Amino acid sequence: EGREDPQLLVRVRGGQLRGIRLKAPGGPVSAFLGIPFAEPPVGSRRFMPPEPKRPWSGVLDATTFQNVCYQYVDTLYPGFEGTEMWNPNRELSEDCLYLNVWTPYPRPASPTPVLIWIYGGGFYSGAASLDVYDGRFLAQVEGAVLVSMNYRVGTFGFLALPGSREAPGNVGLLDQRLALQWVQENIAAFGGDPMSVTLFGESAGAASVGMHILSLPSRSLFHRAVLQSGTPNGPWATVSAGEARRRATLLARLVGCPPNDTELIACLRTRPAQDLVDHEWHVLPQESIFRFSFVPVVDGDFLSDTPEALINTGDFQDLQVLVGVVKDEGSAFLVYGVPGFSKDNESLISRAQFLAGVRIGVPQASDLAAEAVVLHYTDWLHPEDPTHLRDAMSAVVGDHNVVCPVAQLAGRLAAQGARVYAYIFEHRASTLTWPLWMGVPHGYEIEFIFGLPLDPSLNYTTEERIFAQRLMKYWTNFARTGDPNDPRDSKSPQWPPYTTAAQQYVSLNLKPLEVRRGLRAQTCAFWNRFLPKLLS
Amino acid sequence: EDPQLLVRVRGGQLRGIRLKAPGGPVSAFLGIPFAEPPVGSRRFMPPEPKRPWSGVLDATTFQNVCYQYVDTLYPGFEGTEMWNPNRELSEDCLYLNVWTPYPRPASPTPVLIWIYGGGFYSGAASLDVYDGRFLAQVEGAVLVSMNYRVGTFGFLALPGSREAPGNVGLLDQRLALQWVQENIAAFGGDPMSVTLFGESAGAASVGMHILSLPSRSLFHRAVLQSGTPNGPWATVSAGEARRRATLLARLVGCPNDTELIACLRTRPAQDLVDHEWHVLPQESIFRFSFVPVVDGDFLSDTPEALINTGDFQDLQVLVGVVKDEGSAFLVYGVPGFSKDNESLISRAQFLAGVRIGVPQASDLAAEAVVLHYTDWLHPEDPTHLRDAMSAVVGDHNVVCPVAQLAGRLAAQGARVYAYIFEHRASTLTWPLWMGVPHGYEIEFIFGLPLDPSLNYTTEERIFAQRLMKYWTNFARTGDPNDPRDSKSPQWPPYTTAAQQYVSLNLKPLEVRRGLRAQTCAFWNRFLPKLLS
Ligand SMILES: Nc1ccc2c(c1)c(-c1ccccc1)[n+](CCCCCCc1cn(CCNc3c4c(nc5ccccc35)CCCC4)nn1)c1cc(N)ccc21
Ligand SMILES: Nc1ccc2c(c1)c(-c1ccccc1)[n+](CCCCCCc1cn(CCNc3c4c(nc5ccccc35)CCCC4)nn1)c1cc(N)ccc21
Repeated sequence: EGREDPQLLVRVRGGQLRGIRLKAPGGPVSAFLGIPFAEPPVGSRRFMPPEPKRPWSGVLDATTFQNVCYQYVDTLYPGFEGTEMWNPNRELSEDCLYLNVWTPYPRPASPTPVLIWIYGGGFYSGAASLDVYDGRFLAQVEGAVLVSMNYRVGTFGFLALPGSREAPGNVGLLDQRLALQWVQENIAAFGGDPMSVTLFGESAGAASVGMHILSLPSRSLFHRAVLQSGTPNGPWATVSAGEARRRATLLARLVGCPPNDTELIACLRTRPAQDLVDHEWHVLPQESIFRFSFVPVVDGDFLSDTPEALINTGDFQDLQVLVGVVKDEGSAFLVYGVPGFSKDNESLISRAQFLAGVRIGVPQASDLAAEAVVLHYTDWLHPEDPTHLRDAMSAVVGDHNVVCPVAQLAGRLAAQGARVYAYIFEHRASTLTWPLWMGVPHGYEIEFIFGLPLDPSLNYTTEERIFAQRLMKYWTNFARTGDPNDPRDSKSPQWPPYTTAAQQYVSLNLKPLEVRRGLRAQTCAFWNRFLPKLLS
Repeated sequence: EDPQLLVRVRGGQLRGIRLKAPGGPVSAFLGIPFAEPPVGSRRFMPPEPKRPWSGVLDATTFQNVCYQYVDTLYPGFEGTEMWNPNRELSEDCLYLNVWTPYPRPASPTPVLIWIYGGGFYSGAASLDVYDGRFLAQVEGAVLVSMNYRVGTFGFLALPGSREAPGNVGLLDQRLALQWVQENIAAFGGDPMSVTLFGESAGAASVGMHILSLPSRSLFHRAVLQSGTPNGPWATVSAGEARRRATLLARLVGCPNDTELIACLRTRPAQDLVDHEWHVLPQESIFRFSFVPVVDGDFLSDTPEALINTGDFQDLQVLVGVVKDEGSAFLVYGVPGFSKDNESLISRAQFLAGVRIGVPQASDLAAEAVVLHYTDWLHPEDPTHLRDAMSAVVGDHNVVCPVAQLAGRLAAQGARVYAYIFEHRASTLTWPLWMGVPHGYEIEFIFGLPLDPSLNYTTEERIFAQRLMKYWTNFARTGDPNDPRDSKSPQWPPYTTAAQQYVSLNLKPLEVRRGLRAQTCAFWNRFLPKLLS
């Protein structure tokens, strides 16, 4: 240091860091990007839990995002903003276990509440460097400290041969936990309050947040949680030890590693990263959508039991949670598998195409259950309307994978001590490039919660700017206090907790808050109470 | 002697009685024999035509009510007794009543033939609510109604036997229908324009006549109010009918078909009635011991099958339901339900009543019903659970079978008009929570509110006049709409595409779509897959 900016030099337990002074619309912020929190999980260390990062010497440059964990890059629609905005924005490498911190500039006087973001991507994709996860607006506007970490995805993160030592499973979650430990020891260097850490995340990230709520060593690492369009319970976020075993073994076969677990994992470790990616979809048991090959396994360790059992019997008094869904959870999933669906036409389907989709949307379902789904979603006045069928198929996927799982997470949590706040996000970005029929797709609240509309250069409407400010007040009010409502405010409609008695939740859109009752109450009774029994 | 009151039917001469109706005199011919009394050796057998008589037969009063169980759940209560026999009980009961205008119509008039209900165990054409005078006087109709055997006497079957072949109560009705063809002309009635109408078990009978080829040449149009030949209660199979008869016979100490039937014939009628309730296979409501049987004769195949494959092109049908088909049945065996309180039930009591209301339901199937009918916002609210139990019973037994029948007839070329009846009679003595219970549209169709001595409101007098117009317009032309009155709005036909039906209430007609579609899809399409 000679002439460096005094506000950008900070020490953490691993050594010295140099951050960068970033411009936000309303002023500067400090970012420390690419801070290593683990030893690169490379070589003999692929599939293994992560080890703490060994201290370095000199000043580590933390001015730019680090590598993205090895993943499948989407190619369904080349050039298309709608998919590319989720694609990796840095080089892919197994050396990817880094985290990012944004804090006010100058760093705040007294300790600030900390928000830790966990990206989604079905446990097979995503990076904390994506433009929609930019911590600068929350940091600058709400005075918050914001952290996001990379964690291994796909085979690299979740390939398990359960009961073995060399590939125990759940190591992606263990990267996330390591980063939470890192925040406990280090966040105070940045002015963050380690005693007020809220986890938030979306899709698979939300599932992860809930898995930290259900895993005891994670509990002392955070104090509150927000789950956006995802849950640990439900059909896609976990697998039995058996199923994960079948998958690893199948993948092994596929890459030339025939099966003892040591021989097998070793052979997999000699395989090139890309080979594993190039083969990971092939191990899924059925033609299906909203199913991912390598996901958290119920190992009897990180997850002592299935998320369903753990939410049915855990005590949560104790715990404050904000949960919700977007209007159209299913729609955008339809174009990755259901015949008849495309982003480039209005996706009007036949009744045949619907029955056919239901079997892919609900792959575990017998003929009888498939009929039950179809019968429940048919509009009997117009059982042939292409437009209604299209919307039903979207609803089936949304309801089965997100809405109804969230619906019970909120149900069981509230009944067992938790203060729960629930929402449905109903605003379609004016700037969306997916077709109008898709409505408000899975993923499209994120840019509003992070404050992107406030970037004048991004072409959001004025209404949208104000809407994002509101939502940022909601999230950080929740982080700061466990109540998304503003104490200094006077109704200005209140966000009431979700209870089992009242089942209250709010609409999030451009209009002031509207309180509604019951998240798809009838329809979720179908998925959560009836359907299970049509497997039993 | 009044020449108007003298008629020559094929069996000989009759004397009727001139009755007083609000707006003018009507001629009535009550208690006309149409069959040989089905007594002694004729018990359980097809009726035979009545033998000619000498002189002038006195047809001025109602005849005996066919032998049946008499209700005593609430002795003295108008709400139950109004359905009870209002004449002496006898196996000698095959008589019919005719009302016509006075004077006898100048030209041939449309004929309505009423078939009463009462679960094939009860009923009589003589009940005040089936009084044909108002329709006769006001709409100029010729209205006929017949007694038919009920319970063991009408429906005890040992299928395949010569002696007790089953469905004889149906054959009674058919004999009455044949009697109308041969004789009604003499009363100024038009035999080429006969409309059958009937409610509850009466409705299923009409349904059965639609589905039986010999009955088809005896009428031209049909009205089924709150009942259908398909559904869980209106038919039994040959195997099950035989089981019940056999069991009943055992129960009265009757030890080969011929032998068994001979002994049953030697039995006082009240013995058979004493033991009829005891042959039902389960604790249940809306199931009746002795009902028509799928015989391969009168019914060539199950109604479900018959409606499925039949050709119903030139056929006009009027079908409908009341708002609260299920409520009144709940007090007849579902724990927690009483007429003398608001009947608010617990969830446990709901699951329990579902097993009684849907006696065939497996553990999983009942939970399906329970899960579909719960208010998930509500979901332990006693008012709801009570209403839902009423809804389960109505839907399962009437509404959804109606919806199913309306659907197949329309699809197969019939012309269908449908309604839901939503007005609760002001005179009703059943509790408010029962709403508009099974059976309580009849007084309106028959025009009873027009009798000022009955204390109906003025609104009701006007309402009943409208219904009388709908039904008799329907009888005259196959279309219930007033064919010279403009602005209405019009009662549109039921079609499978649009599914249009109307509400009959104090307000002017309102057209709705789907009766009552999500729920009937449940009953008609899902539940059956949960049996097989
Ligand atoms: N031919 C191949 C080869 C390999 C794979 C294939 C296909 C596919 C696939 C592509 C098109 C059609 C069918 C199948 N896939 C993709 C199937 C699953 C894709 C789901 C895409 C999706 C759609 N949405 C909703 C819309 N919003 C998002 C997305 C995406 N990511 C995110 C991340 C967080 C929140 C939202 C969001 C990415 C894509 C587009 C929209 N989320 N995720 C692969 C997947 C693997 N794990 C491994 C290999 C391959
Ligand atoms: N211990 C015994 C012995 C014999 C019988 C018993 C009980 C009962 C019974 C009474 C009370 C509670 C449980 C059982 N029952 C009664 C079971 C059948 C009761 C049906 C009641 C009912 C209710 N509704 C709806 C309301 N409106 C009506 C009625 C009644 N009839 C009609 C006829 C046409 C249209 C409407 C209508 C008669 C009763 C009350 C209301 N219709 N029918 C008997 C029946 C048999 N088939 C044979 C024997 C006996």
